[PDB]
Amino acid sequence: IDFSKPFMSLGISIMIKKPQKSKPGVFSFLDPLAYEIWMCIVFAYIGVS
Amino acid sequence: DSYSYGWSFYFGALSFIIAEMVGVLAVHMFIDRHKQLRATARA
Ligand SMILES: CCCCCCCCCCCCCCCC(=O)O
Repeated sequence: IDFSKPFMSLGISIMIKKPQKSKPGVFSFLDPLAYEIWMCIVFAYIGVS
Repeated sequence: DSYSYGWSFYFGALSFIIAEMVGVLAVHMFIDRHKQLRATARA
């Protein structure tokens, strides 16, 4: 058959799952340390006092 | 080795608080015992 001129140029692309904006949590300033450290600091604080 | 801590873990964490608070209350009783002795032995 004899095609006509392309009316839509395309190709092979890459599709991935759209990511999320990862809205920071309210209490995210605690993230640098683990929950165990934060809990142990309170225990250490009480003990020292 | 997701994990979580149970009540038995928090039973020893609560016991720590109760123990430190009892230790403080016992130290006050000791300071109270000696304060009375000093005050009685002053007048
Ligand atoms: C002076 C010693 C204590 C100073 C205050 C530190 C405040 C942090 C304690 C609360 C955070 C407990 C952690 C649970 C939340 C989490 O990180 O998942």
